[PDB]
Amino acid sequence: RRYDSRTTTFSPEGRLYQVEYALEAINNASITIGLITKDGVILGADKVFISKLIDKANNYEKIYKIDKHIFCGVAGLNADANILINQSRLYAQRYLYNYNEVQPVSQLVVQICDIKQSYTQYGGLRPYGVSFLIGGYDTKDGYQLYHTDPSGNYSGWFATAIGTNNLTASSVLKQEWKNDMTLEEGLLLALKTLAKSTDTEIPKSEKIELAYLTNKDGEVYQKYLTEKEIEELIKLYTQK
Amino acid sequence: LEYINILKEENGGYNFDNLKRNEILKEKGVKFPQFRKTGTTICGLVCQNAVILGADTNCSKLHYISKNIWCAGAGVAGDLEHTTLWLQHNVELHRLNTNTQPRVSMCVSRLTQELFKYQGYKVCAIVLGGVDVNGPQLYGIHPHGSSCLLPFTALGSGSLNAMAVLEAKYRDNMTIEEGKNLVCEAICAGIFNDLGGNVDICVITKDSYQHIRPYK
Amino acid sequence: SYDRAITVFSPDGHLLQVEHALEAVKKGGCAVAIKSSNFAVLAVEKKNIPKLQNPKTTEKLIKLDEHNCLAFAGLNADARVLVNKTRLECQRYYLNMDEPAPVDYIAKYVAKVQQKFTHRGGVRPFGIATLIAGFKNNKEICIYQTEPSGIYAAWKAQAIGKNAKIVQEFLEKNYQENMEQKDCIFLALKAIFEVVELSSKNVEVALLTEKDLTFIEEQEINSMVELIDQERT
Amino acid sequence: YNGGCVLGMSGSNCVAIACDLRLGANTFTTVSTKFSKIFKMNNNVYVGLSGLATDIQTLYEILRYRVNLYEVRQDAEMDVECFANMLSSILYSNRFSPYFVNPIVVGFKLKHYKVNYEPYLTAYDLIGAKCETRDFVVNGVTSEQLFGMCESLYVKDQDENGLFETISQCLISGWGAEVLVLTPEKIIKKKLK
Amino acid sequence: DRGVNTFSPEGRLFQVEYALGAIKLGSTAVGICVNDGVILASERRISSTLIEKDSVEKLLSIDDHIGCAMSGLMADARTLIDYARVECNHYKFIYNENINIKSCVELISELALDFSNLIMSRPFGVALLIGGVDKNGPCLWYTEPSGTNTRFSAASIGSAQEGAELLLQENYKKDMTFEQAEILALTVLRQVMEDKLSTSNVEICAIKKSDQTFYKYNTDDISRIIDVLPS
Amino acid sequence: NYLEKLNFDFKVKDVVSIRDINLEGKEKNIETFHDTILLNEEKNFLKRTGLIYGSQEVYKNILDREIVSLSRRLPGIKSSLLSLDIVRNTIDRIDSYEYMEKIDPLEPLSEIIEKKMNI
Amino acid sequence: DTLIGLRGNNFVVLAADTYKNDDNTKFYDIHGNKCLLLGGSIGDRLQFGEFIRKNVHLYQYQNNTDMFVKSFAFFTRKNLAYYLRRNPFEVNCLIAGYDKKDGYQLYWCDYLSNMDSVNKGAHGYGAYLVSAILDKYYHENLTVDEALDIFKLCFEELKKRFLLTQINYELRIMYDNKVETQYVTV
Amino acid sequence: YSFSLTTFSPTGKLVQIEYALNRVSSSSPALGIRAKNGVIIATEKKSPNELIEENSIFKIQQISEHIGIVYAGMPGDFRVLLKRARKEAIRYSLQYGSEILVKELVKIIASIVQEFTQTGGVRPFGLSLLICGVDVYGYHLYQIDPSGCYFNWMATCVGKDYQNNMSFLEKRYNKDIEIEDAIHTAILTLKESYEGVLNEKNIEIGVAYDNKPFKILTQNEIKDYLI
Amino acid sequence: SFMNEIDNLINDVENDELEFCVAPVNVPRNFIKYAQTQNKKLFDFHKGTTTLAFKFKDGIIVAVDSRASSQNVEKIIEINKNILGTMAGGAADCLYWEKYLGKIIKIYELRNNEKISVRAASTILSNILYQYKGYGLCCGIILSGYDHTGFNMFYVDDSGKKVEGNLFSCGSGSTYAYSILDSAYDYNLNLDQAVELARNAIYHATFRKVRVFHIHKNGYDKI
Repeated sequence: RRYDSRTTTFSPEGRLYQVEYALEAINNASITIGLITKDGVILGADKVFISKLIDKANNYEKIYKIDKHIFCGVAGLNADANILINQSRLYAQRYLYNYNEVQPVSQLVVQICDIKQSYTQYGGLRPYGVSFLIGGYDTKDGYQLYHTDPSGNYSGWFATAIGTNNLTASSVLKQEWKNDMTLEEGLLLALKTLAKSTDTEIPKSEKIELAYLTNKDGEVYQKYLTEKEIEELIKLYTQK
Repeated sequence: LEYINILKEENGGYNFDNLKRNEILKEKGVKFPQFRKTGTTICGLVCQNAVILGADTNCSKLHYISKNIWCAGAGVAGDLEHTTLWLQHNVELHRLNTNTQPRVSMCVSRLTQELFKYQGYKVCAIVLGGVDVNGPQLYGIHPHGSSCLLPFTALGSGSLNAMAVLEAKYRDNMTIEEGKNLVCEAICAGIFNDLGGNVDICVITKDSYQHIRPYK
Repeated sequence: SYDRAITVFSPDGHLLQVEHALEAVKKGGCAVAIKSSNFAVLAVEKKNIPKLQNPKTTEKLIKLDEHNCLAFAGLNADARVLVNKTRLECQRYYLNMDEPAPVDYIAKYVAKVQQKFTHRGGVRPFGIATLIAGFKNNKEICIYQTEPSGIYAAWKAQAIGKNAKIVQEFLEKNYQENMEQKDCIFLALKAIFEVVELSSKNVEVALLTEKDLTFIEEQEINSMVELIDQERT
Repeated sequence: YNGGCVLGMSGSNCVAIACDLRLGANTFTTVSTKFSKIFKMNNNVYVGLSGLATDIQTLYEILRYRVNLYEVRQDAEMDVECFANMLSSILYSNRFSPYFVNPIVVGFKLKHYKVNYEPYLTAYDLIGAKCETRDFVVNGVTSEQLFGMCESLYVKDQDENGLFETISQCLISGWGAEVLVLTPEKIIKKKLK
Repeated sequence: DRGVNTFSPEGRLFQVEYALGAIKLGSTAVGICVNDGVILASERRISSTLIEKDSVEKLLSIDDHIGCAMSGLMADARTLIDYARVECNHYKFIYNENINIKSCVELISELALDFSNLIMSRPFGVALLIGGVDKNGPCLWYTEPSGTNTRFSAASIGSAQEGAELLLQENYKKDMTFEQAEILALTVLRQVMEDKLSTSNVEICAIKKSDQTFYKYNTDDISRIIDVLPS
Repeated sequence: NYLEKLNFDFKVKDVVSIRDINLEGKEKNIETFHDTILLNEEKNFLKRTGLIYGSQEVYKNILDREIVSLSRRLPGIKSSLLSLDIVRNTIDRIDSYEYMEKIDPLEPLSEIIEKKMNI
Repeated sequence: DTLIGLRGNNFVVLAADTYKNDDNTKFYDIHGNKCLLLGGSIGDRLQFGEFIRKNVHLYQYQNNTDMFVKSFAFFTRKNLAYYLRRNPFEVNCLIAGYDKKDGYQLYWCDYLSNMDSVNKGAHGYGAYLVSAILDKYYHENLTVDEALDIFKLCFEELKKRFLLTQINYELRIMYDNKVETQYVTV
Repeated sequence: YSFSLTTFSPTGKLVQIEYALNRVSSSSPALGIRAKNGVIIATEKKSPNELIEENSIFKIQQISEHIGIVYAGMPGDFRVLLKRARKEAIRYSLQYGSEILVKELVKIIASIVQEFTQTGGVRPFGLSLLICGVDVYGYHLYQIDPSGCYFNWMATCVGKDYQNNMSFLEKRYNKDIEIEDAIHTAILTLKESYEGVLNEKNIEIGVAYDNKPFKILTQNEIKDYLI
Repeated sequence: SFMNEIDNLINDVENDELEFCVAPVNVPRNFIKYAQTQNKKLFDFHKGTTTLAFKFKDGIIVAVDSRASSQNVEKIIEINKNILGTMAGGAADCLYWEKYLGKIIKIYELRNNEKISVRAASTILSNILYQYKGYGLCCGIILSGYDHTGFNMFYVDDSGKKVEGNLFSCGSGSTYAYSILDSAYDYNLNLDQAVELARNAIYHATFRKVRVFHIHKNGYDKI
């Protein structure tokens, strides 16, 4: 009794204490960018330099695939992200198993928010310290992107950022962004805002990773960028 | 006991969704396709410091439990296959955890409990035997779960001829080649007498076994 | 914790946890509701970042069932969870009756649930004060207003959220009986803008009629906010 | 009761599958002349669920769920034997009251050297009785007739056109049929009168 | 700091005393248990003019032959009345005769005191005043959160109940008829109302001996009994 | 006695599930025998232990098993329950309830928390 | 109780024997352009159809969208299978509707939940007789009025073959994003 | 009474697990190199009493036919994690009839470790597992921390003086290296930070070859590679 | 206590009124049926008398004869002040569920301050009757009364039936009553002609002491 942490408890004025500290963890992670384009949905990320001996090939620890038409990216603790992405995969596949259709992204973010709200409200266990950037395509409303948080709130975003230096990324996205933007322009904007947030002029190819979801020929197709195309994109960015 | 309810809820098991639909279908009077009854002649014998099992197929009846434990099944193919996989992997997990040579008695006890838990529903006859620290041991598991350490065993549809030949021409301290000859004298004779395929021979030595699927 | 009284009585006969839920509600966004004749206009304060945020996803004037509708202020995730509970409960009630759910029953159920979270172990209070609007079995428009404490009371024109008292005083001074649709929408817009900056993007007013919840178009909102700006000077 | 008859043929770096199309209830009363029995689980996995239509649909969607979960978790290509033992385990999970289809698994072994393509075929019983044939294999309620032509018309390695001709000529059940010829670099679906 | 069940140095439960501290905050209600019946009244504390004054009622019917008045925390009190009427109609189901008032207040008390493990977590901070008629005449009851239920000739609950109980002690007399009980209750109310005693600012429910029905008085009856008061 | 207890709940028809044909009589068929497949075995084990060794052993075993089982995630995401496997000594064994799987549909997560631990 | 259903280019029509001869326990109008027609016992119909309709209402209201017809058909198939698991009684299912993705469509499902998409579906005691007429006279590019004429001829055939008299039917019609109900007596 | 003892502190950082990392900083070194023809894992096992049976105190254990495991922490958590990892491996084997891929087992163990960090009334684990293996997708070498995060490492060191050991390994590591050169680099890195004289019975070396099963090298083989 | 529970567990030595006991037989749902093979003296329950209920211009007529073992058993229960329930088939089952439905209706009227609809009461009764279908349950009830949506004559049975109409009659010989009623019936009938028709039809039913009640918009009379 005397050792109780008292997680699910309001503050003196209006707030859940642990939920704030969880948000501070979201403010102490690698920056993740999210965009909406006229021919896809771009979601880059910044790789924290753990060491030079990390296997750069096929170790995309920021962006993950939840379903054949849904992906996401994290800006918090990766261990929580693995379990939460696993549960998102389970809900999406169970929806496809029961209803025989591809999961709308709104329902999936509602369900993962229900997970995070259940840990926020029910029981005494600590909340989930990670914020997602779920985005994808569906026939209901075309391309969509969302922003969940440990408090359970969520909302749509044409362009957004989370993590360290999120204010600078949001300021960069506010100025240079257009509705009728091609995929290449969105990728160059992703490079520009990632470089601005990282404070470096030339983005480092090894220190970033990118992905997108094209809907060509009436079929969803996710492509995750590797080192060669990242270098080509950076070279075209510096030359323009 | 609430924790066992939690364990049941979290973990899976045998789902039972379509009992009522099958009850309606069988009561309505339609014939449904039959099971694959892979019950053929199988036998084994305790030779000089090595068990020598026997069976017949292109379904290879000789299944692997451990490097010194093989077995032969007779009954429903799915029950035999899954039970054999379960026993092999249980013994492998025990060997990894305990770090000791596998023992035939542990296999016999596990098979006996598993088959006794299901009284007659699992058509599953196994003639499991092998070499352990206590020498060679051959057993005669039945679908009711009654093991018995016999010097030689013969189960299957054509088990009578094989058992008669083994009872006629069994001797102690037998040579391995003579064991193989007696194994064919049981299995080949039972194939040609009883209402097939190729015979199967595998000597179960304490180490460095060998499998002969094209035996004859 | 599991089986632990999170909320307990204080030395001065007060539930401090329920009190914290009350100022949590007060720190939330505003929302106004008016009733007259056979309809009830409903308005909520909208807060979105221009050029980045999607206004479509941010929805506040949900519909619970065929007739009843619910607005809220405070925690959005708590509101979504209680909305799922209330919608499931409305379908349960409509299964047993084969008749639409009246506003009084679902208001009492919301009050019961919000009381339950203030009286059970391992559950904190719901940090919202929802107000339901809809037609009873008699088919007369009425509005109720719950709180985290579970107290409910029928209202004719009520508001919640930040600076709620100013809007309540304004509505008490200015509200009339048996008003028109345009008059009701104008009063709701003026009431919410008494404590909200005068702009079209910060309101998503909709009118509830027996057919449905009809969301007011952007052009009408633009004309009314320009008219209010002209009338202010 | 919605019965059918599926067929599979191997050859030099190409494998073909075929199935009739007949759904009907009340023993002999047709209600639909076009029902899916061949399902493309993956680029290199095709399942030939034949039997009661409800069990075909249920086992197909269960297998789709599990295979999609494995693919998303693994984030890589899936082996055919993994699907085969998955289907065997799912069939044995209803040891009592099984699923009442007679499945047939057709796939390609990918030996990562770059990659070598090999056939892979196997039959199944009502419980799950995996046998690694690697030649022709036949399954269905009316498989007793089909075993004759399956044994008679076998050639070993064949040209893709020759394999299609052989399986087409060899091929409660009826109402048209379809043939899917699988190759490492193409797939051809065509219906027979 | 401490659990929900921990005795004080004086052998008094802390949570029970805090619950008894909360019942004082509430709306005034008064009842007279005269021989003819019970005249359980209330205040109708109007928060504002915009209150509809139809869904906010303090006097609820536990059963047709039972009346009550709520005080303190209101949602909790509604839960008490709901459980009380549920078990009352359960008693009607098992047993043909209507439930006595005494047994009903025992069900209410064992609802109130179940918060200790002896599910509910904290005590019910409510002070109800149950009253109704049964085969042995009228009966008026009371249940503080501590569970020491006790019957009353006449009682008052809510904020500023000291003046109400003092005046009831100074005016109540035996063999008082039903109209005398009505005017006594209205006089006590008006002498503890902060505002004027208007027709719509009071709620009264009566369970008469002959009728044995929960008749909540309408506007005309309230107006008549207000008019017949003395100077 | 059986068949739950009527309490004038008034919510008999739900929008998540339908009543079974047997309600709660639980007629003895293969699914009923497989339901009580693990409870009976542990009943036999507790019988053996608390008989030969003393009922305090069964008491310690039940409290340890409840304590480790009480340490688990909320309903929703599946819990590993490793400590329960160590205490019950089933980590060495692989059994039918470990492998296989049940896919499971209409209940919101909050209703599951209410049903699991009575809120 | 015979149930009949037809679909083609821009029409869906469903019919059933209302039999009291005003049986409202068969048809259930889902919100949006969707209907569920069921056959069997009255209590089984009133349980299963209500369960499906209230579940679909919960789904559509909790998400602020319209269930697609294919999802509704497969969901009703799954819930029919689960219901037969929990209640061993026969229930026939005739899901039909309209969706923006693939226009109009009809589905045919039995008590075994052997659901499949068809252009002509029949259930009940009179399923054999009506199915022959639907096979004979149905053709592509059919306009709805002649489809109702086929249904009238099927009603006449069922009147002639069996000893029933004064038989009644209720027709539910879907076209042009509109739902219509009629009561034909022959 | 179920509450989480691992609670988010002010300024985040999830402080309780960080204390477990201090135990990982206070443990003996346990490294491993992913070679072009195999994968190697090595460790420094102490001689605290000089009466210990060297065979009995295993640290480099085997889960599957081509999956090894080594750790740096307290031994009981290693034992229970090894037992559950083996149970999950056989669970995959019955589910799918094949050897468990390294990524799936690493994800499962990460989920279990994160579960225990998050679960009410139980402390986190006190070790940093170091998975290695071979499969159809090539060689693999992962590292599950007490926090549960898994990293696809190529050459890593965990224990006392892990920074200097990793720097020394990075100074003399290349992508294209033979199994013998990898073993020699492992021995040199272990001998770099020992604080004494390294000899027989003080280290244990496990290797999984390109096609052979994962074998733990005997004492004679380790002595031969020492020279 | 937990001590006694574990003691009873090891020793192998192991009841509210509203809880329903069931047999430990293999299939309890058919248990009574199996017992009906053994004997029939026990399973000779008091069966209800045929009931005849119908609407007309002013209100509703509900007539029923008295014939069970007994011949003075009341066959109509007061579900509500405006709803009157009938009894047909097994007397115990319909009587008990009518009382329990009345208690549910009383709870609903108390907490939700509004008069319940006849459709709602019929739906509730049909749902609880279907809840115990298959266990063996005989009950024929004709709900009849006023509600804010006019008059209503909902008919419910053990099998979850729920049929709205204007003419209904259930029990033994109900087909004769239906024949006479179809021979003579009109909505715009006088009260005297209506009760005479009801008496004649009931007398026809129990030939091959009648009690009749008139339900009106402000309750029901006893004539």
